[PDB]
Amino acid sequence: VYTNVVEFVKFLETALAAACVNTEFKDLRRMIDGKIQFKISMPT
Amino acid sequence: EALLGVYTNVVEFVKFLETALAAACVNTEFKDLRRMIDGKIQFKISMPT
Repeated sequence: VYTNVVEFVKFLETALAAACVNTEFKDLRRMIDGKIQFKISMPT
Repeated sequence: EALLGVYTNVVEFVKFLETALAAACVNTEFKDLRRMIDGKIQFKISMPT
């Protein structure tokens, strides 16, 4: 009997992950929203 | 829901004296400049033949 096994992949061991900050969040089904409030001051 | 951060710009000031523009100028601190009316510089040019 001759079988194949497909090559498995990891997300964090690909060079795609320079474009993402990666924080594992344990219970995301308990979240409604999230927000980031920027406050840009401006010189004149 | 959640706050994930408060991210704020910081204005780093740029002094005129530490620009490289100021090599094109001569900078003197002058205390009372409202008192002055007029400045004046005199040149004397001799021309030999």
